[PDB]
Amino acid sequence: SESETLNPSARIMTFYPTMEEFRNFSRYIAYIESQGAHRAGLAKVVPPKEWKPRASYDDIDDLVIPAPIQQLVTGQSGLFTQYNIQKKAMTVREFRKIANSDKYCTPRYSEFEELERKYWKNLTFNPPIYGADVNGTLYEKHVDEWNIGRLRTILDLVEKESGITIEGVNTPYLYFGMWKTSFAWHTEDMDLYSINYLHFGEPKSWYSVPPEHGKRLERLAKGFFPGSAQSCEAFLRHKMTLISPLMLKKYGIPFDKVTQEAGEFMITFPYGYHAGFNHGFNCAESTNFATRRWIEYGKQAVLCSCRKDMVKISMDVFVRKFQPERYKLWKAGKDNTVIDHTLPTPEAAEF
Ligand code: NI
Ligand code: NI
Ligand code: NI
Ligand SMILES: [Zn+2]
Repeated sequence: SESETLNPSARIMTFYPTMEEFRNFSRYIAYIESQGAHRAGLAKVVPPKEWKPRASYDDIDDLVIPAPIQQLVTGQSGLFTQYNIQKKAMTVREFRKIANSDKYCTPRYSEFEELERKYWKNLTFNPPIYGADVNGTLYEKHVDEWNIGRLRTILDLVEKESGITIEGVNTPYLYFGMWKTSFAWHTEDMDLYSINYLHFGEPKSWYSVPPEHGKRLERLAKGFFPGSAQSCEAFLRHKMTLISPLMLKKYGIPFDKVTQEAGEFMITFPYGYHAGFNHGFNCAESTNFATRRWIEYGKQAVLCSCRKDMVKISMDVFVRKFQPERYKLWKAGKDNTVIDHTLPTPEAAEF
């Protein structure tokens, strides 16, 4: 098929839009899907050199991180579970001082591959603190291109129709990283897209599994964490499960890796599992968004059943507006639509 022939290896693509292509966010997402980018589950977008979301970051030392998290990781042989210990609130200044202190700072290395090895060898030692899930934005108010606080996708129909805001989902979160802080394997809530911008600092490294092969990763995880799988139908949404690339290779789980540098965007795609770690002191901004293609994913998303993860978006408004011919069938539990993960979103048609 046409869609199966684009990005058949499902490798992470990188894009360098001109400023004109960059100005319309939804349109460029459809463009990159027209090139097959979504099949990897993760794409890099390098914005125009001339583009900046903020003039400088010297004025945020006193910004409050209300709920920094000490990440205690337990496990062996490439399989781990991360436990969160909430610490007292601290300022960015205080967090940076700890991040760069001898106790916590990035180790010496040459090739990225050496640091990656250090991460997987040491992630259960000297537990770091992640300044995670901070409500806010570092964008200056007048930036209209790729502004994470107002992307103007159809996800906006949630708030527009019901008034409902979901922090970190249709509002932005900031993430202040230090060396060895991690994000465990997950797809987004409701299997949405996400956008992730690295404002400043040391890199953030990513792993991704193609959406068309996500079930393979799920089978592995349920097998190796049989307890969790008994207790929750979607325990990866707890964002506690870490799995090394050597473990993925040993069991034939397809994946790709990429390192995100300061001033680059990463896009995750519906049902794209991703995980990664920070190289050192840094700050990223993230939120979710949608396209028309997402609607079927939202209908079919398998949600956390154990109440640990509470985020649930009502799909009824999307099905009525965009799938009127299937609405009554869907309400009756008889909509057997199957997702073809290779297809690009319909807005991509013009390309
Ligand atoms: Ni394949
Ligand atoms: Ni994510
Ligand atoms: Ni297979
Ligand atoms: Zn659960």
